[PDB]
Amino acid sequence: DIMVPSFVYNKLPVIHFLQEKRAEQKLRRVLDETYTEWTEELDQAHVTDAITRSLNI
Amino acid sequence: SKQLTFISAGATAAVLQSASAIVSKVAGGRVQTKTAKEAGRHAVVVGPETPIGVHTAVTEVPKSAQDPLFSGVSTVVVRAVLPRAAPDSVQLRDALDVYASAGIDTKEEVRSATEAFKKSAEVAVGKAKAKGVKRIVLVVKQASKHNCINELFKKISTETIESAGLTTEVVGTAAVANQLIVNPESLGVVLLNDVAATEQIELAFAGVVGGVSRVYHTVEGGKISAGHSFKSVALAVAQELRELGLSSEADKVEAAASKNPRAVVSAL
Repeated sequence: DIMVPSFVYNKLPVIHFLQEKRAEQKLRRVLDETYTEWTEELDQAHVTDAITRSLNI
Repeated sequence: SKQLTFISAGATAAVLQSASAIVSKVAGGRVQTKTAKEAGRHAVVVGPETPIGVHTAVTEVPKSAQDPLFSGVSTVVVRAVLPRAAPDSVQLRDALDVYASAGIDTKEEVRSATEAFKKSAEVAVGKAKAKGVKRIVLVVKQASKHNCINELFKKISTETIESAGLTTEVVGTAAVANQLIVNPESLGVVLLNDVAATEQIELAFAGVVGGVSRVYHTVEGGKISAGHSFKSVALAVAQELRELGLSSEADKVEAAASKNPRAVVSAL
């Protein structure tokens, strides 16, 4: 009725702070893993060159 | 009963009709004449275009049909022919050089080209050994575009020939063509890499000599005749009939071709 309640009440602030920091860390890790992937596609000049060769030019 | 397979590759209908009339009138109906697009034996191909299923494109100077201008000349021109795909599809001769520029993998195509060159090289060295020449002349177009197909062609042809023990001399297209038309007695055996220009050179030599029939060696193993003009087609048919086992008919066709090139059918 007296002791354990008081010590729990004393614990609350530090635990709240640490859990907030942990959530911020999770969000930071989520953001840090985001990279924009620039894809590379076959240049159409080679396609045009192959078209010309097929014409026997 | 027997069958002769006619292949058409860029040939005008007049030449095909002339060939059909010649065979029908000379053979007399004993051997039927069917038309197709690919064959391995008993086949005559009409037209400049290369048919599907041929890996070697040898041509010689037959003694009987020597033109008076080119009397006594003896030179064998063998053109290496890579496998031919459908007209829409990209040909190997062009794929082998464009895919490398585009970065695409070129392993299977290289393997196929290597096999074709080895077979063509083996044919060329066999002809050179039979004729007794010690050195053969490789012909490669020196254009920057064909900087990969020719490189493989040289790397393989020289390797096989040197393994056989003969010498190889590399040259371009213009110099060899001029030499072959003007002074052909200085060349015994000339191999040609697979390019459009080389094909035209082979046709020009086959025509300037007086009109001859080119021999195509196919993948299945065999020899098929090839012509592009009335006289050349007539000679090709005569050789084909000779192969079937007809001597008198072959001689008659050859004589008719020698006398009346453009109207052999009526001449005989």
